[PDB]
Amino acid sequence: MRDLKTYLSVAPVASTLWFAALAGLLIEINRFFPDALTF
Amino acid sequence: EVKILVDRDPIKTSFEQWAKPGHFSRTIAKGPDTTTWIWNLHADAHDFDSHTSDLEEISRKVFSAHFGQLSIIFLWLSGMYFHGARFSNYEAWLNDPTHIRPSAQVVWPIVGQEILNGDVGGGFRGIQITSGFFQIWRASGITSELQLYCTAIGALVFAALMLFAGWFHYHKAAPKLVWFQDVESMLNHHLAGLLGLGSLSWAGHQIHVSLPINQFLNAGVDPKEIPLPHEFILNRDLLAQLYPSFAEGATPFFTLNWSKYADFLTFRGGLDPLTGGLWLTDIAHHHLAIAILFLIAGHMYRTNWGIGHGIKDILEAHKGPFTGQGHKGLYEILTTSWHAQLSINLAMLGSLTIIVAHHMYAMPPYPYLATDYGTQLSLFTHHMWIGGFLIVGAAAHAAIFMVRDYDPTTRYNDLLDRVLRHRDAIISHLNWVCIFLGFHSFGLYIHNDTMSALGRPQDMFSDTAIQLQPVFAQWIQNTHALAPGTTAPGATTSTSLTWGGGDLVSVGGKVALLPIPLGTADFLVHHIHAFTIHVTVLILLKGVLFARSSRLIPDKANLGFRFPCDGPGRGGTCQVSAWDHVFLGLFWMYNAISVVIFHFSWKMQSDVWGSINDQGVVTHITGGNFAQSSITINGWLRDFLWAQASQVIQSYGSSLSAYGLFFLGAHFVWAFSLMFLFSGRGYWQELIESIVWAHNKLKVAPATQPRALSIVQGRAVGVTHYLLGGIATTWAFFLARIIAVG
Amino acid sequence: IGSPTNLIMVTSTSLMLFAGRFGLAPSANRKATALEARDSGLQTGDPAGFTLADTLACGVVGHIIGVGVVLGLKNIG
Amino acid sequence: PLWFASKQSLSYLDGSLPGDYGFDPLGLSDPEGTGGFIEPRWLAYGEVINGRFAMLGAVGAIAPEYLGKVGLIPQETALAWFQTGVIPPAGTYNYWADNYTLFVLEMALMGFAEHRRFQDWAKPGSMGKQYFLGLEKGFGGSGNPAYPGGPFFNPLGFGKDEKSLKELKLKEVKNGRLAMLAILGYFIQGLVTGVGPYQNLLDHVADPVNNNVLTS
Amino acid sequence: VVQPINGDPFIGSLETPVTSSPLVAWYLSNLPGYRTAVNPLLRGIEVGLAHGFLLVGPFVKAGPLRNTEIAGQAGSLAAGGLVVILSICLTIYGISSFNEGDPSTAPSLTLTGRKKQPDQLQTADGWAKFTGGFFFGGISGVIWAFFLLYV
Ligand code: CLA
Ligand code: CLA
Ligand code: CLA
Ligand code: CLA
Ligand code: CLA
Ligand SMILES: CC1=C(/C=C/C(C)=C/C=C/C(C)=C/C=C/C=C(C)/C=C/C=C(C)/C=C/C2=C(C)CCCC2(C)C)C(C)(C)CCC1
Ligand SMILES: CC1=C(/C=C/C(C)=C/C=C/C(C)=C/C=C/C=C(C)/C=C/C=C(C)/C=C/C2=C(C)CCCC2(C)C)C(C)(C)CCC1
Ligand SMILES: CC1=C(C/C=C(\C)CCC[C@H](C)CCC[C@H](C)CCCC(C)C)C(=O)c2ccccc2C1=O
Ligand code: SF4
Repeated sequence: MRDLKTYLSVAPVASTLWFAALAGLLIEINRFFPDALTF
Repeated sequence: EVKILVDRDPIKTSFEQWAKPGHFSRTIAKGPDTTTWIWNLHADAHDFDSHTSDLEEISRKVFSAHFGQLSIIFLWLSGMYFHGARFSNYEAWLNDPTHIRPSAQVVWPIVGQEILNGDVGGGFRGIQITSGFFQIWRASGITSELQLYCTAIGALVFAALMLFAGWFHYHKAAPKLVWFQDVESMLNHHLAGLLGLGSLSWAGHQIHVSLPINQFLNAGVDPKEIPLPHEFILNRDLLAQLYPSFAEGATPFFTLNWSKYADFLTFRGGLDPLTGGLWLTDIAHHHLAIAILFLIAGHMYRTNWGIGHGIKDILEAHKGPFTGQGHKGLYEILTTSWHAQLSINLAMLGSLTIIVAHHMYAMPPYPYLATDYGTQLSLFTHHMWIGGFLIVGAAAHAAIFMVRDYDPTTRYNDLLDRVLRHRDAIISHLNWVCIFLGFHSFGLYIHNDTMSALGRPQDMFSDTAIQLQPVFAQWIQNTHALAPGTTAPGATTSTSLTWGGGDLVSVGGKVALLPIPLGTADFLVHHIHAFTIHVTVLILLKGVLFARSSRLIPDKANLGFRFPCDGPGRGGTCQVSAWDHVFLGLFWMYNAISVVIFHFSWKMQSDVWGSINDQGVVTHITGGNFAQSSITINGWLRDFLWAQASQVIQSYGSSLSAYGLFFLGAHFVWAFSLMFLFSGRGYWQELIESIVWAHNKLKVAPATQPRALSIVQGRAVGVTHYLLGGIATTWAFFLARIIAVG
Repeated sequence: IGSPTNLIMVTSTSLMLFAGRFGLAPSANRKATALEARDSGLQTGDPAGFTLADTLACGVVGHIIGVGVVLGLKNIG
Repeated sequence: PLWFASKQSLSYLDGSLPGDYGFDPLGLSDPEGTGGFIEPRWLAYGEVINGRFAMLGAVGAIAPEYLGKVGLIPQETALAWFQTGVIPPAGTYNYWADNYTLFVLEMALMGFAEHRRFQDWAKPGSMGKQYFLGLEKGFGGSGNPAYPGGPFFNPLGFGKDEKSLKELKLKEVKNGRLAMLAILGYFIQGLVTGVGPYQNLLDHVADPVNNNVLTS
Repeated sequence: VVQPINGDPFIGSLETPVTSSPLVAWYLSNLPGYRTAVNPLLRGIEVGLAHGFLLVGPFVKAGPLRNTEIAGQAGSLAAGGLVVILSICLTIYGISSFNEGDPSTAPSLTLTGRKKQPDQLQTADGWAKFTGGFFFGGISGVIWAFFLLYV
């Protein structure tokens, strides 16, 4: 379990989770406030 | 004594090694000093040789990894069936296959991307697919999304079963070495078992499900009203009304009155004219006969009894005056070197895929496939690339075998030694024939371009000037067309409508196949193919024959399979490694396959594909322009690339615009690859030094010291982006063009 | 009987089983090269070195010869 | 006595096996390099367990067919094996529950019994340990997983001594083997004739010449 | 069958049915270029005769006038023109390779290993006479084909 938590922290795994979370956030901002060119 | 031999609990299942990057390698496991560590971790992940020298422990790794691959394929098929079930117009497509465009992917509405949901028919909006799954499911008698849902669940189950087996056969019950080496048992079980019982059991589905359901579809009855497949098993009279051979049941089979089954087991040939595909009664009779051949062939090699050969006996018995001892010693090599096995299998699997490309276009095996010009151009191209990649892989592991596994003291072989003893005669001969081919193929084009530019079209190699008629191919064509009445009496029509003769088959006003004419232009592009393939073999074969040594580098084998060079001396030794020959052969494989698929696209649009009239006036897509245009390079520039690129460069603003973006994107990645191929890591490492200084100035340098890619990586990165950008460009160019005009 | 094809099948089946029971075809205790005697290891209630797998071998080949002959004659006359 | 035995199958089948006829033409119980479910101790257990279920099945898959033709159970509850709802496309019958609801009760009841049984094979001393409605007094096994006995599985006291138990195990085994072939018989005769097993037994007496495996 | 060249397995060549067979070794030792003790001038005359005669074919039948009445004359002039330029290549090859005093750089041994006099073709004058024979032979061989084909 602690071995698993170490693996889940390895560069690639932490990157997909980080960027997945990022992509979801940016997608939903674009679903709620689409087509923003100003600001 | 061929028996099941397994070791119990070899490797403990633990996440301990997941937490330790590079555990498999003793060097990598210590951890990174530099960024180069990151890349070697990945480059060495599947190089099971470098992890362990024990052949048993290597075999266990490749065995469970194979289960891993099979798991991935089943999961891949699960999604294909699931999308057909949940996000497709397959049910609507069954009612109108001539018009409705297959679609099995739908994009969510975000950032304007809904435009990729195209008006494909059937009251559906989605991306037009070219994998051809719809023609498969129809030929399988699949009639509803419910049937695809169940196939997707079964595929998902098989994916779990295959993954379980991989963990099981590595951590719980791992076969011993001698179990893997029983090549006689394996060959028997694959011929009779996999190939035989696969073709027989699939023949059963074709008989009891695929034949009857397609007869209702072709008669015109609605799929929602066609009897479910199990009703042709529960009630034989349903079958007997379509094929009265089923009335007598399995009796005519055992009484050798096989001719009684001539209504669902045939030898007609040609294409079902109302569907455009091969006769499903010819196909079912094909799998039947094919299944018989493999079930008996799986009895050739000796196992736990007396009958059968030892494969070693057959090898050790073939040898001539020019060869000496012959195939002696090959059985020890092919039972102790995984790379020798992988080289042969890649060679044949690759070659076989290229054949599948040809046979599937000239003998369309699926209903309404031949007239889906987009699916058929995709299938031929897809399998050419897959085939060409696998072939280049054969040369690498042939080269890897020579560096790592070749040992004349323990596992000698006089055939391999005899070739090594005259590799200079082989490579110099292949060098000259390549120079001959290049001059007498591509040089003729240059002749034509120069003649045509000077206002002298009478001096060209053309059908209307100096003609180079492919007499031998023309002869073979005219032969096969006369086979059904003569040399193949049981055959009604030719095996393919391509066979120069016969007539034509159309589906929905679109031409499926007609006789393909072969003239001067076909002569030229065929000698380009022979030229490009020869140079590909020259580079790759040279790489394996001098993998151990050369007059320039006498101890090359000690430098390994994959190494940048042996320095600037001897005038310069960059790219002497066998690995670098594979690097150079990929570019030439890419070249060769690119003009093969270009040859395919232009010929089909020019002389085959098109629309047929009410009276039979065929209008081909590019109107026969192949004959006078494809004999100069300017003809390919102007009449092929410049003209057919219209669709992709005006795809913006329509559902084909994603091809527009991929067209430009792949150009970008291709140009980006040239940065790696044209430069060298010394420049980059010095650049990074100035950048590292800047980071140090602000206390932001990483402890993992940044390094330029290794010399070999630079080359690997270069060729990878070169192939990806190159091929993706043609992908986006082909699909936009064929979906817009097909 | 019901048919003359019955005569052709039992002929090839009995003749092939005959060619392996005593000799004139490779048995499980008699491999071939270009017939070297050997031992298999699967005992039988048949004392001629004729094994259980050997009856299947000739029995299958006896049908392959027969069916090829039966359908060869049937597709001619 | 040896049923097609070999001088390598005799190396590990030492006769100390109920039903040891030495038959192993593929060397399946070979103790060299075992693992998984290909294991000597486990294969004997699987022979016995499959043998016991087949004895219940070979009788039960022909008992309503036999009792029905005589007229001993109602003609609306006397069925062939493949037409009771086990294979709905071949035959159904309205029981007190749905055909799928019954299977849930089956796997629920068969779960408890087959799960607890597996623990005596894994941890022999168990099952008698953890409480279970006081029923755990007769769930301690015997050190033999396949022959636990006790007040629940040997309530009458058979296999009283050595010469009786091995004579009982030897007969218990050979019956399951024939019942397993019977279960195999009912299956192929069903798909090739479409009729029940006992009827196939009948028509081979009413006309052995024209009702045979060669006629179908 | 396939032996080491002259029994020496460490010379960079092989002796195969193509390199050294009784018929191969006879035909190759009978070509004018392997007549090591005969006059190099007469070698080149036979060489030029055979080549200039061969060159008339492709020039006439494939040239830019191949389908005209000026065909035989033009490709023949183009054939002699190819002999003229080749004779310059043969000449400058000799001026650069051989000096006015050097001995023959030809093998002085035989297949059995005995000492013979080297092929004087591989000398300055022996080359000068060979290329002189080629030029005379090549011009007349062009004319001889031009004689038989269009006269
Ligand atoms: C080769 C297989 C394959 C491919 C390429 C796709 C591709 C697609 N599917 Mg599909 N699908 C497949 C198999 C596949 N599917 C199978 C087998 C099933 C049945 C189970 C489905 C069921 C399915 C449904 C029900 C839907 C799709 C949808 C989609 C589309 C959007 C998916 C998306 O954005 O997810 C969102 C992205 C994520 C969930 C990724 C999250 C990122 C995390 C962090 C990654 C985790 C990484 C981790 C380390 C490893 C985890 C492994 C774990 C599984 C053990 C996309 C075109 C959607 C669609 O078409 O909508 C119109 C949709 O609704 N699919
Ligand atoms: C949770 C289950 C589990 C656990 C804890 C282990 C634990 C272990 N296994 Mg095992 N194994 C399992 C399941 C498991 N295995 C299964 C299902 C299989 C069948 C494939 C195997 C096959 C197997 C082999 C063949 C080997 C091991 C090895 C190991 C050891 C280290 C492996 C390692 O670093 O993994 C971490 C590795 C990964 C996380 C890689 C991911 C694996 C999947 C298949 C990748 C698929 C990704 C796919 C391509 C998508 C990517 C493409 C796209 C994103 C671009 C460790 C003792 C190795 C060993 O002991 O050698 C010293 C070894 O050689 N195992
Ligand atoms: C069944 C097929 C097969 C198998 C089992 C192998 C197996 C192997 N090969 Mg081989 N090979 C194959 C086919 C195969 N190859 C083919 C077809 C080619 C021709 C391209 C080669 C060329 C080749 C070379 C040149 C080398 C090997 C090497 C190896 C060994 C190490 C592999 C490793 O660790 O890579 C780890 C895998 C990776 C790091 C993956 C890299 C990512 C790839 C290159 C890009 C994929 C792009 C993708 C398709 C598109 C997505 C883009 C997207 C992400 C944006 C291993 C024994 C190496 C060796 O030394 O052997 C001992 C080696 O140097 N092979
Ligand atoms: C369009 C670009 C191009 C061209 C023309 C060539 C040409 C050649 N490459 Mg090459 N190559 C290229 C790109 C190119 N390469 C790239 C990008 C790579 C990197 C992957 C390589 C990697 C590579 C390798 C690894 C190999 C080759 C080989 C070859 C040769 C093949 C034999 C042949 O056809 O000779 C005939 C020559 C031609 C067909 C070129 C055109 C000739 C013209 C039309 C005739 C001119 C007549 C006359 C001279 C007029 C000029 C007069 C003037 C002096 C006034 C040939 C010289 C192979 C080789 O050497 O095999 C022998 C080989 O092994 N190349
Ligand atoms: C090509 C793949 C492959 C190969 C070569 C093997 C090879 C092996 N496995 Mg293995 N296995 C595989 C896939 C594979 N397995 C899969 C996918 C699973 C997951 C279910 C397993 C699960 C598994 C277990 C749990 C065990 C093995 C065992 C064994 C060994 C002995 C097997 C044997 O003959 O027992 C005899 C085989 C049987 C008694 C099975 C007969 C009936 C089954 C159901 C086969 C039916 C499969 C058939 C082709 C499917 C048709 C479906 C169609 C009709 C619809 C042997 C090394 C055993 C072992 O460790 O031996 C030492 C063992 O205990 N395997
Ligand atoms: C699509 C798909 C799928 C599915 C599949 C399937 C559905 C399959 C099936 C299959 C099957 C279902 C099979 C079957 C088989 C069978 C067999 C293979 C049989 C055999 C037989 C035999 C061999 C015979 C014998 C004999 C003889 C010879 C003589 C007389 C007697 C007897 C009859 C015994 C999955 C999900 C996976 C995945 C995804 C995709
Ligand atoms: C011992 C003895 C004896 C003898 C016996 C007998 C006489 C028997 C015979 C034997 C037999 C009687 C055998 C046979 C067998 C058979 C088999 C084994 C078969 C098989 C078949 C098959 C396998 C087929 C298949 C196929 C093919 C191959 C082709 C295609 C089609 C088909 C699918 C049909 C006596 C009495 C004298 C005395 C005492 C002792
Ligand atoms: C451009 C290129 C350079 C430099 C390019 C290298 C250094 C690639 C850099 C790869 C990545 C971008 C480095 C950073 C990777 C980290 C994982 C990034 C983390 C940040 C988050 C966003 C993930 C050389 O290494 C050289 C190698 C030899 C032949 C010529 C080539 C080549 O031309
Ligand atoms: S340039 Fe790069 S590859 Fe070529 S020799 Fe120098 S270091 Fe080695």
